[PDB]
Amino acid sequence: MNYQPTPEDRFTFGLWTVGWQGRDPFGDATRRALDPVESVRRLAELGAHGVTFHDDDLIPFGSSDSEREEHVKRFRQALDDTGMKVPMATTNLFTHPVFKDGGFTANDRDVRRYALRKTIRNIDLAVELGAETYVAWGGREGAESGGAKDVRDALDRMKEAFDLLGEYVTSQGYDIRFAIEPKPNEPRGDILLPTVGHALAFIERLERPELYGVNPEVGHEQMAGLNFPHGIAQALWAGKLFHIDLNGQNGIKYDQDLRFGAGDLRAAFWLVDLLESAGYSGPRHFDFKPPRTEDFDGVWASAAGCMRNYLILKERAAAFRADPEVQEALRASRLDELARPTAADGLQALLDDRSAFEEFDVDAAAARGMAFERLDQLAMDHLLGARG
Amino acid sequence: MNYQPTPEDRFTFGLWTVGWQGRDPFGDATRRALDPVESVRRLAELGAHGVTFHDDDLIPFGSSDSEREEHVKRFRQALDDTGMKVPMATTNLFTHPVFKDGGFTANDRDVRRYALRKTIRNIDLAVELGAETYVAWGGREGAESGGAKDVRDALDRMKEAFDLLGEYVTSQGYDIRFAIEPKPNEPRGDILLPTVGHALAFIERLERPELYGVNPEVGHEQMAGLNFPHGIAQALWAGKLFHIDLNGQNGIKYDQDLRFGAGDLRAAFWLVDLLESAGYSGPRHFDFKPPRTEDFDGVWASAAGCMRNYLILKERAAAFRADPEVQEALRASRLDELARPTAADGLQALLDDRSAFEEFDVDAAAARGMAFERLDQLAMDHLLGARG
Amino acid sequence: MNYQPTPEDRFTFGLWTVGWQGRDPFGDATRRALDPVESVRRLAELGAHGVTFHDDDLIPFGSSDSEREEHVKRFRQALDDTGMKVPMATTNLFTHPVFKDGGFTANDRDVRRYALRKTIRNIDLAVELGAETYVAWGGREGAESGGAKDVRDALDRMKEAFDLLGEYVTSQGYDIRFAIEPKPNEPRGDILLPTVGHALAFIERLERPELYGVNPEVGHEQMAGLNFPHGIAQALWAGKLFHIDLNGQNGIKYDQDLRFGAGDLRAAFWLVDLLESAGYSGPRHFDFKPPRTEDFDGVWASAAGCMRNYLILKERAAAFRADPEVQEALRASRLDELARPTAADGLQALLDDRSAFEEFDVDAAAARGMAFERLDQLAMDHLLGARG
Amino acid sequence: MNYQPTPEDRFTFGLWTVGWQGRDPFGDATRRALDPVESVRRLAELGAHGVTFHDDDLIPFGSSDSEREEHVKRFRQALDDTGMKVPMATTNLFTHPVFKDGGFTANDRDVRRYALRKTIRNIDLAVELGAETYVAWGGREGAESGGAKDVRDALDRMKEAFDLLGEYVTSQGYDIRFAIEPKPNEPRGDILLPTVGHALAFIERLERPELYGVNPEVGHEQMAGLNFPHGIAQALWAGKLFHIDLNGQNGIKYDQDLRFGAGDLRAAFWLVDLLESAGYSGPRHFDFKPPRTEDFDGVWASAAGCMRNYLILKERAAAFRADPEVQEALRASRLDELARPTAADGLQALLDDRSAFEEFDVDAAAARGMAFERLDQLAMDHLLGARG
Ligand SMILES: OC[C@@]1(O)OC[C@H](O)[C@@H]1O
Ligand SMILES: OC[C@@]1(O)OC[C@H](O)[C@@H]1O
Ligand SMILES: OC[C@@]1(O)OC[C@H](O)[C@@H]1O
Ligand SMILES: OC[C@@]1(O)OC[C@H](O)[C@@H]1O
Ligand SMILES: [Mg+2]
Ligand SMILES: [Mg+2]
Ligand SMILES: [Mg+2]
Ligand SMILES: [Mg+2]
Ligand SMILES: [Mg+2]
Ligand SMILES: [Mg+2]
Ligand SMILES: [Mg+2]
Ligand SMILES: [Mg+2]
Repeated sequence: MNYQPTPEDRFTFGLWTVGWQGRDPFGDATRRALDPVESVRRLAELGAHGVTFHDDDLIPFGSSDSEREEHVKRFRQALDDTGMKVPMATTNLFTHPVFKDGGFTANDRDVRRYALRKTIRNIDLAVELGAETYVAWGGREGAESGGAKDVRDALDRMKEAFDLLGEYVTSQGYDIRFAIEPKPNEPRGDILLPTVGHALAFIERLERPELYGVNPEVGHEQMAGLNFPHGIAQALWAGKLFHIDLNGQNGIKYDQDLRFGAGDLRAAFWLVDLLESAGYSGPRHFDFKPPRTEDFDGVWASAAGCMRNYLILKERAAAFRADPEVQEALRASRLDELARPTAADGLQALLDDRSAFEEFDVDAAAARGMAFERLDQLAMDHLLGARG
Repeated sequence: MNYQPTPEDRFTFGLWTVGWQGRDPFGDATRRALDPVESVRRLAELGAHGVTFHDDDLIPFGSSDSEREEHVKRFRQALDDTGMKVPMATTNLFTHPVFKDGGFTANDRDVRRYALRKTIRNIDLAVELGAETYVAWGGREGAESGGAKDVRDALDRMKEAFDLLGEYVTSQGYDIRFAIEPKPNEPRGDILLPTVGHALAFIERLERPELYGVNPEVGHEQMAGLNFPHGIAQALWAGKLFHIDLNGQNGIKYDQDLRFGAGDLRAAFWLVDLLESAGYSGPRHFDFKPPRTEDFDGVWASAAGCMRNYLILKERAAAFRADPEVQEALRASRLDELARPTAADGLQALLDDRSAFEEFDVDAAAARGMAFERLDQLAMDHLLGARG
Repeated sequence: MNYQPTPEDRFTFGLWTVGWQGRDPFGDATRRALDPVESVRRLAELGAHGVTFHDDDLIPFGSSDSEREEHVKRFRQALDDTGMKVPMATTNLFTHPVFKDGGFTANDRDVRRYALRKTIRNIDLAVELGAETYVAWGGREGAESGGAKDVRDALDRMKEAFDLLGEYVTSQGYDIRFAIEPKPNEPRGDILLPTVGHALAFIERLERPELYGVNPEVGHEQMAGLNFPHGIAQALWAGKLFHIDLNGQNGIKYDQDLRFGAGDLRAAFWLVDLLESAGYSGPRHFDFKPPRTEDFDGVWASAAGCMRNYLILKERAAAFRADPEVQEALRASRLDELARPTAADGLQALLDDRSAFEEFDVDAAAARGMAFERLDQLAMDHLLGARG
Repeated sequence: MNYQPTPEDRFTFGLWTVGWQGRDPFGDATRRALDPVESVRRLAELGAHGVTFHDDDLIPFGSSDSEREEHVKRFRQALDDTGMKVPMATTNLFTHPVFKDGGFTANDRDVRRYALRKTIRNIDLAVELGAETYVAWGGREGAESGGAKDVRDALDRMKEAFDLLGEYVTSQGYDIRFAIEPKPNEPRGDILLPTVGHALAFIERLERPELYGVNPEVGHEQMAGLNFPHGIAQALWAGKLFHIDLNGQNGIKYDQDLRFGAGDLRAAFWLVDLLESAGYSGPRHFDFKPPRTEDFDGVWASAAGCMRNYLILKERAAAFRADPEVQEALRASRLDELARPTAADGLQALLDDRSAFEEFDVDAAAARGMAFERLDQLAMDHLLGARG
């Protein structure tokens, strides 16, 4: 009935989101830069729980070790003044020209070593600030042409980089875990580990796989036309959903980073249903950009909308699942049977069961309707608040 | 100079490819059915190595155990008469109406048990015929709506099914391995395990993962806008490329199954370069459909073209890699450095190396061009046969 | 508050929609055929206004002239018994194998002449039944390969065909208009006139352009990733929206034909807002397929849902536009200024207006925010019924 | 045998192409700015015919009328020194923040008037420099959300703007024509007039349609998954191909602007075949970006490759069409029949021709194969230089 966020809703925002100045491939900035301190206070007033950062959002690139300490101390004061937390941090290995062919998988070996040292420096800072999750988006790991990158050698280099970071945090005794954020393309013509599946598969080849999970992003998987709730379910099934980036996207095109709820609204409904029913307990992090049409009042309006739309969808998904009429429809569509083992009786009892093959009435089974359209219209009526 | 296939090129075709009668969602068949025996002889004359089948391509559905033995015996005679092999087989768990909500992940438990028994029956037949690989394409495992399928429960059911098949073949002592073929959509609105990455990740959760790999298909990954040579490289890196389906696709749309070489021609070039340089030794299997515009002469013309275009691209990719001018360009673009470990000296020596951070000249590194456009035009000149 | 359709809502359905038996490229029919008479009565009971047909839906192909009259007479009795109307009809020039390379643009001239005679026969029948609109979907006009179709010659043939149909209806004195339905692909690899824009442009080259408009389909334009409300606005602007096909689609993939409201829900909201605010008065026609998972109860449930979701969205869009808070936000975002002429003062007064260039303060204009995010969240709150 | 361009090949480049500094949505510039004078001389040495510009590429924004004359005079000297021409020019109505909601269709009326005056100023300069074509790419005309733009009012404003520009050039007596360049998205979430078809349709509603054509761009239509040679054929058929932008694109994703020949190579082959067979006589203009991985030697290498790949494809397409074996295959596939009128005998003779319907043997027609696969493999062999 009310949709006001509280810090217990665990909503978080990156400094780079509300701080995006509006520069796009075809145009100049439309907004002035925001001081991180002002973003923290403004987000706290809207009901956020916390903020996240790349190293270069907080400390401008090339900063003297003394300008560094000043930047951190001011940030830390705003956090103390507001109650805001920093649950995640990440490294910028994509903006500076030295990263034009990648960080961890750049063809030049000296660049790969620099990327790792820049990363390690920021992990120390993240731990100091209490982050629990360290995200890695390899936005420049990839290629525009086929001969430029041997992908097996590049995966060797990627594995080597994450293995060294794992060695570092265990040797330091830090309680932080890594989350890889996949994206299929942009800014490289194809990016390595392009989807949640490719990232999950890669993690299983690392020396200490339990330290690594995924940070899927709504618009990223939709840039490949994939079903984001399905990919999150696979991640939850694997025990690897360590963090999540929420935003909106209208289909297969450039990464729009719209506010959450915009883009594919029904996919947002099913995503919230899944996160809340699985008991996901991490941050609900928004990685979005207020459109460059907006001034600063529109920036805060867009950020508030992220939170509002999550809380409306949560309410509607909870109402859906609690409705006795929906629970009966789920049984009518045999969702209860899907959850039962196919063959708990075992292989030999399955091979000897004539009711499973020799005497199975296929025509009778085929004729049973699944009743999925009635179930889906109940879900639509619940989403639109049109139940009677 | 010549592009004539021989059975040592290991080219294989499914019975359902040249046997496709032309029925599409909007139109009736344009060709009569082909007898499997005639396809085997015709393909042998074109230079193919072997054929593959679904159970229902070879033995019509509902066949009496005696009509079954007759169908197999005639097939076996054509194989003996021609020298053709059967390296792969698979199950049809998608055409009959009983599979309308899936085989292994159908919501109805009796259908899941039937799907497993239909599968086990055909694995026995495949082994008899000497297949080494058993493919599974879960074309109906998926959903058109969000509430119809709990994807975590469905992955539990999928895992249970593959685990039971693994138990079966090990208990029988068979030397056959499984290959999962991913597809993102069609005929379901979203299919589970939609890409090579999602399939690789799933395999790592099976009880005996060494028995399972992937069977990627060119057009399937391109239906998600992904780079097929990159996904095959990840599969090779994981040691899981057990089989491959070759065809062409023009972008993100329905699955066209064009002949190999059609669709994205440069991606075909880089795919052949990779398979030949990695020493892939399995079958080069074509899963394609001669367009329904064609009569039977056009069917055989289309099948021959599959093989011809593979052999032309092999020649051009070999010429590319053998060209001393290309080898120098690869060094100019530092492909040799990509293959060297980033930090064989180890974590502590990396942390103490001032040349990796405190004293790294980032501006000098950033200014080095990668020379990728010159390398890519050499690759284009080689593909087009325009070297001078 | 209630969402019950009445025939005054003008909802119509094709016989082929609820009558779809479930055959897809990978599977057999899951439902038995429906008699047209039974569909008319069932749709009338749900509150529909009318039905539409292809010639071959009503009269099976190759029917004797006497079996033809029997089929029509029974249909006509069901229409009289129910009050149902037939506002649109169309020709099937895509299912029979003779149309495998097209109807009006088939390379074989004898097929093009046959396609026109099959068409003319059905226009006479449509007029008899009182249809006002005759739709043409050239589903087989197109190509899978570049050399198979010279597109300039094919457009000449397409123009010739529509010009002859225009000559026919004017020479007969019939009051019927034509609507071309674009689709980008499927079942041909690329279809001619692939989008609403290409069809609008083509019409302007016909000899009697006032007889022709478009019949856009939601999922068709979304198969090219386009904004369907924007394309309908262009069609309305041109005075050419003669009919519309409503359904749902999840992105760029095969044509799903989901029920209306499914697929991209926010695009459905903006489409209904536009049709109702522009005063579109034609039929609201559903061209959809109940998924093949469903039995006949699910078919009728899916058809009812089409109508229900239109009436819910109509209510929400009307509430949006009537809200004084939204009307103020529209002014804040200068929608009122967009509707004023840029230069009613004329070219010379614009060239002499220093306030338009020499003395325009660009920095002050640039700094004004558009306030679009606040407006869009008001639209979201209205769609979800979350206004407070 | 040789692939060296000459200025008689009419190859042209925009100043912004080779001058692109490498700034993308995620990263800083990797190359220093180029002086226009140096680009003209470098392009002349590679064999180009001419260059094109936006006003702001040549004269930096806000320039004093005296700094303006200096910039133009230096440019004019480089043109005189090199023999280079300027066949096209265009306006930048997308980079400055004042254009964040559009130029001609911005909601603010004062911005629309400014956009027209900025445009008119540059048309005068273009004429002085001898351009024959004035391009308009409305990159900011569009929306990220549904309520922000009434598209009928925006098309009214767009029509008003182009009508005033037409009035201007006719009142001045200038011999210049306009070309509208469509793009479906990026940088706006959806752009108005998103495809060649929508632009062609819009032109027909202008007061003086003969002054306006299209400037299609390879990658733009492919961002909607459309067939670019088909859209160019429709433009040629309408008599509206006034200019063309050549580049490469790998599928539906952000606009990559790769060099021509990269991206979809077979579509490039069929495009060149069509332009050369239709006798297109305008500039072959490259609108591309050397990837930001490259230094200045890679920039010139990429530009040279544009020209080289056009000349290789021209040679291969000419060889295809001249091959007697291909000419026979075209007849076998009835391309000659496609070019004959369907019914030159007229409507009444068609209605009385029993051979067109009552006595047409549909089964015999249906059984004829189109032989398109053999024709397409001849085209593939010609493209790859594999004829024997
Ligand atoms: O770098 C981590 C990330 O989540 O922050 C923004 C960037 O686009 C990416 O998605
Ligand atoms: O069933 C296995 C498979 O490879 O055969 C054809 C089907 O489309 C699939 O791709
Ligand atoms: O034939 C006219 C039409 O509207 O009916 C169904 C077909 O798919 C098309 O969309
Ligand atoms: O502005 C005209 C244009 O052709 O120049 C570059 C821009 O992207 C557009 O395609
Ligand atoms: Mg993103
Ligand atoms: Mg992110
Ligand atoms: Mg396929
Ligand atoms: Mg396959
Ligand atoms: Mg459709
Ligand atoms: Mg339709
Ligand atoms: Mg472009
Ligand atoms: Mg352009």
